[PDB]
Amino acid sequence: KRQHILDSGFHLVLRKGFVGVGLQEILKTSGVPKGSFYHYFESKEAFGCELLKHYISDYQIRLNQLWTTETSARDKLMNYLQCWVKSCLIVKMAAEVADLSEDMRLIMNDGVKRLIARMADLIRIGQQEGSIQTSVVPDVLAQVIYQMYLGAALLSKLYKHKAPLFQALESTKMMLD
Amino acid sequence: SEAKRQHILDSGFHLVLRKGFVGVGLQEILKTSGVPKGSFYHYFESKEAFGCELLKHYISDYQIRLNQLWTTETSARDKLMNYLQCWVKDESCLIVKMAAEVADLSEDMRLIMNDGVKRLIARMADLIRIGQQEGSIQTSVVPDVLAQVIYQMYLGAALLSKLYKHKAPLFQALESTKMMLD
Repeated sequence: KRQHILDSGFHLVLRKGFVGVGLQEILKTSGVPKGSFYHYFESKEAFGCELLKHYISDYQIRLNQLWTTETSARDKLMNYLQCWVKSCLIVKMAAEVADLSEDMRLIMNDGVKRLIARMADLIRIGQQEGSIQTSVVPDVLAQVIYQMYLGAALLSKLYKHKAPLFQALESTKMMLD
Repeated sequence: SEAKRQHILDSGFHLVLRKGFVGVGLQEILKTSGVPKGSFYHYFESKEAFGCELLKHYISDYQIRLNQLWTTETSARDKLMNYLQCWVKDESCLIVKMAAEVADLSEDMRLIMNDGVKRLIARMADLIRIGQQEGSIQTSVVPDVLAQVIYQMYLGAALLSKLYKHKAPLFQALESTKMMLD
């Protein structure tokens, strides 16, 4: 199976990144023999493209689970942000950008922008309902929140604990007011 | 001698912005610097000693560069917008790189880096508080929170800027840091 190659591949890029890992290593961790890679996939690069589309699609599914719900924009947003506390991928991919192909880098870039855009739509609905009581423009707040969390996550990784991200949830409560 | 030592560190430093630390061998490091191995080993006993000295030298120069930027006779606020504006001109890659490969970093190097970053947030903190004392920073948000917020948002903006390959996100962080100080 082809999903078992993708899945085994996904767990390796989580640990090792995309560039640094060769086509050899992906074959052993999945068990599957070496001739069989090119049955399922045209190349390392078409494989990468397919992981990321799958990562992106699965991400939009989690999002919909999380935000097609009976609660208020603010709660949806806090729900989502809380899930960061329990993407080290954006870091690894940002850490390797020079070596990413354009096609892959553009996928990720489009993904992130759809993400920020949807956070903003939810800030707007929020401000509309009256659950988010700040006046700052959605497209701006979305970005501040998102950038804050990527930075908190970088420092959590580095520090080997989550105090940055716990501060980031506290600070969000203040900004939504 | 001391200038040679510095050359080697500066060679190494460039290498590490491009390729990280754990990824590289001494060979690339020797090739980059132009120094024979026997020589390099007079200065540093191992790839690891050298990594520790590289980060220390980085932090040491960073704080000297902060001492300059911030001992003029301007506002706390303007001092802080200055620094940040410098962030935006093109450091943040080093934290992104090293965060990326944190699983393979020696504890020694991780501790040195961690403490550097903790000190920087605390200098920003000191400066936000000085600015609130004088009335140049009108926000009431406590300094220790605001310095984290600001520093976290800039790292995440630096990360997206690499992903997008232009600095739109860092430009917005700049414009946003002004709302937050008022």
